[PDB]
Amino acid sequence: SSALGKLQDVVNQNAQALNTLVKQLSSNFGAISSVLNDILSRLDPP
Amino acid sequence: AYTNSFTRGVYYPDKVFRSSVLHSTQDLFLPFFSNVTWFHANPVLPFNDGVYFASTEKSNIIRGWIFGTTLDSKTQSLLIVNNATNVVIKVCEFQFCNDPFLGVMESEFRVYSSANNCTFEYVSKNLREFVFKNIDGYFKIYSKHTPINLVRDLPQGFSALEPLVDLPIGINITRFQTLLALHRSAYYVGYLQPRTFLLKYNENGTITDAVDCALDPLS
Amino acid sequence: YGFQPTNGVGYQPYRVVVLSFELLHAPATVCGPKKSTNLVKNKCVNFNFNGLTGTGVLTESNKKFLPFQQFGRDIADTTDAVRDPQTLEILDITPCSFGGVSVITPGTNTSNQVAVLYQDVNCTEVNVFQTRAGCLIGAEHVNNSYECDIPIGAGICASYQTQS
Amino acid sequence: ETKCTLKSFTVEKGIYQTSNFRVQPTESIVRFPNITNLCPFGEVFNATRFASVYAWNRKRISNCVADYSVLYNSASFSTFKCYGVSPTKLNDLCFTNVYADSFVIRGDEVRQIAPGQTGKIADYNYKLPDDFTGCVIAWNSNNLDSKV
Amino acid sequence: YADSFVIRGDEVRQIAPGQTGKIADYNYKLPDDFTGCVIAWNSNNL
Ligand SMILES: *[C@@H]1O[C@H](CO)[C@@H](O[C@@H]2O[C@H](CO)[C@@H](O)[C@H](O)[C@H]2NC(C)=O)[C@H](O)[C@H]1NC(C)=O
Ligand SMILES: *[C@@H]1O[C@H](CO)[C@@H](O[C@@H]2O[C@H](CO)[C@@H](O)[C@H](O)[C@H]2NC(C)=O)[C@H](O)[C@H]1NC(C)=O
Ligand SMILES: *[C@@H]1O[C@H](CO)[C@@H](O)[C@H](O)[C@H]1NC(C)=O
Ligand SMILES: *[C@@H]1O[C@H](CO)[C@@H](O)[C@H](O)[C@H]1NC(C)=O
Ligand SMILES: *[C@@H]1O[C@H](CO)[C@@H](O)[C@H](O)[C@H]1NC(C)=O
Ligand SMILES: *[C@@H]1O[C@H](CO)[C@@H](O)[C@H](O)[C@H]1NC(C)=O
Ligand SMILES: *[C@@H]1O[C@H](CO)[C@@H](O)[C@H](O)[C@H]1NC(C)=O
Ligand SMILES: *[C@@H]1O[C@H](CO)[C@@H](O)[C@H](O)[C@H]1NC(C)=O
Ligand SMILES: *[C@@H]1O[C@H](CO)[C@@H](O)[C@H](O)[C@H]1NC(C)=O
Ligand SMILES: *[C@@H]1O[C@H](CO)[C@@H](O)[C@H](O)[C@H]1NC(C)=O
Repeated sequence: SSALGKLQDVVNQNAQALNTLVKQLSSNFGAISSVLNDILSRLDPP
Repeated sequence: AYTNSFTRGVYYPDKVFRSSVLHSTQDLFLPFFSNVTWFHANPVLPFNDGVYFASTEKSNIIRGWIFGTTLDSKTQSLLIVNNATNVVIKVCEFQFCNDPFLGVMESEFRVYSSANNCTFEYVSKNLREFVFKNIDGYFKIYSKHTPINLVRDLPQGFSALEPLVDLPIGINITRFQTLLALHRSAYYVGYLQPRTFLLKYNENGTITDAVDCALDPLS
Repeated sequence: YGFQPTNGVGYQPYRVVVLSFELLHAPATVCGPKKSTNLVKNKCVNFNFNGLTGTGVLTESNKKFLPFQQFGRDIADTTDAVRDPQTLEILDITPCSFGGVSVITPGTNTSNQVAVLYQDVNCTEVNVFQTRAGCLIGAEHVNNSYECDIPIGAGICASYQTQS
Repeated sequence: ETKCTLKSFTVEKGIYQTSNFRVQPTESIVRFPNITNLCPFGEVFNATRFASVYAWNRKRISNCVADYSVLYNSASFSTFKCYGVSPTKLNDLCFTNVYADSFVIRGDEVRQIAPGQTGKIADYNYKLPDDFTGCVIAWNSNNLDSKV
Repeated sequence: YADSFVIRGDEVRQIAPGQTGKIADYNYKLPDDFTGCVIAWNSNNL
């Protein structure tokens, strides 16, 4: 009422991984943008 | 004289609202605990990357700035003025007095002597901070007006600066000045560098605190 | 010019105007005319506010931006609010419902009947029974409790009794 | 669907994820700022005092909302010629400045006005460049500007 | 398939897999998934 770190750590690890997964949807990896509606708007299909 | 900012010159770096979070940015800021010039009452200064600019009074001695590369003809410059009426932004090629000012009868404006080729017009104690920057042909201006309970010394505290005017003034910039209302009847200048900060956002979406991440090991 | 109303064709005053455009430096353009289009509400749409482009359902909100703030975003940096540039009202953005579909089979060697679960979807957006695992169609909700046979989730199971 | 995703004509009891599901957008909407600056264009449109040909005017045009789409569909003039892009491609752009010069000439000489021309209004009194963007509009005003 | 015709001497680069042009956008198109040869030879002597 005034220690559950082993239970807190497995929650934290899973959340830290799920956030890293979503934060990768905003990297270019060597492209002009991160949005498909921006490559499909200033580039021809080829 | 020189003085020490404490935590001053923080502006909202985008239009994005944020609720209770801690957001990290890379931008041009005025580093914490910096070496800011002191001026009393003035000369041609550099620009080189943005400018912080505070000022203190109850009367209005500070009556705008003038910008540019040569502050004359043969190249274009900006001019931001305020008589007792209201602000007058203007962009022509000018001929500026090497010591330009305005009087206080109450007749004034010995500022320039030329207004050629104008490419943009516009017409219409206290602590008044301003951040001026110039990127991709846009000249951005952030500002804030806080009330001091002193008259003319730089205080301590935190207060984020909100974006104001903005246009395609462009006009390459390398130098700037100030304008003062004479006697006939205190201001500082910081510079901005690329830093990384950690801004704390309130639940209404205002920046209440910050961390400069290159001050010391704790930061 | 010697003008008179009885002059021949071509000898008439013709008022002239020419246009001459500027496209050197600076990108601060005022543009011409846009073209709004009112605004629905509570439907999956393709929206576009000033260049903010996405799809979802727009509702009215209880946020309060700052006069210069134009849209909001949350942790993980997804846009979850917006300001529309004519009413000056802020709107919540919610993704348009999606999920998985599972079929509950009592075994093809026993029957050809199936039930279908739409995972974490409210039943309105698809006899019909609402669980916490989603919306379940094609299974009757009895009141007795047996051992678990096929796990549905959140405490619910399904089974082929008697025939249904 | 189960038999397809399991690749088998027999299936055993269980629960099987077979596909996904999602709601489709009903329509599309667009929002944009009003105008705040209807911009000026009447001073030169409706009746007004014009100038001579060497006293041709000039105008620095500041921000504002265009409306050419109306002058394009107007077509109540003898002349609507843009050497440059079509005005269909014009009402959707963002420039820095447009310039407006105004004067009155006779009707039997308006074809002296093209970027690269000749004659005393091309040689003297006015001058175009050879490469051109803008548009030229002219209309007779004999009803009002000629008199007995 | 032998497609045989005559063009202006400029838009010979308009017969190619994947492109934009007044000849390619209105009078003749090849898919981006093209597989075959293109032969061109001059003709004002015929
Ligand atoms: C855009 O224009 C419309 C009118 O064309 C404005 O609508 C008015 O908005 C005020 C609220 O400030 C209402 O009290 C009026 O009843 C509205 N009138 C009409 C006719 O709709 C709107 O405010 C304008 N917005 C901007 C940003 O310019
Ligand atoms: C220029 O101004 C005149 C006068 O204000 C406008 O003429 C009006 O046109 C409408 C529709 O044709 C008529 O119903 C009115 O009777 C006209 N006015 C008068 C006083 O009779 C004209 O529309 C204006 N031009 C433009 C392009 O707006
Ligand atoms: C600011 O820099 C000048 C440069 O000589 C130095 O003399 C002065 O002590 C510095 N001020 C502070 C507060 O460090
Ligand atoms: C204030 O200064 C501007 C600068 O041009 C001027 O246009 C304006 O007329 C001045 N105010 C008054 C009242 O004259
Ligand atoms: C700028 O002014 C000078 C002198 O008044 C003039 O020679 C020059 O043509 C002007 N610039 C333009 C683009 O007309
Ligand atoms: C500003 O000055 C630099 C000098 O290095 C010059 O190269 C540049 O073109 C100028 N800016 C513009 C917009 O011309
Ligand atoms: C602003 O924030 C304060 C404290 O964080 C809160 O009490 C208030 O409700 C918020 N909204 C206002 C003042 O409109
Ligand atoms: C499956 O069907 C076969 C053929 O009818 C039968 O022999 C077998 O018992 C069935 N399996 C069961 C009922 O578990
Ligand atoms: C499903 O939609 C209904 C209809 O508005 C609503 O009342 C209910 O709260 C929603 N959720 C559940 C679990 O029924
Ligand atoms: C199940 O039992 C509850 C008792 O609270 C009753 O209200 C409900 O109608 C019953 N449902 C069926 C299908 O018998």
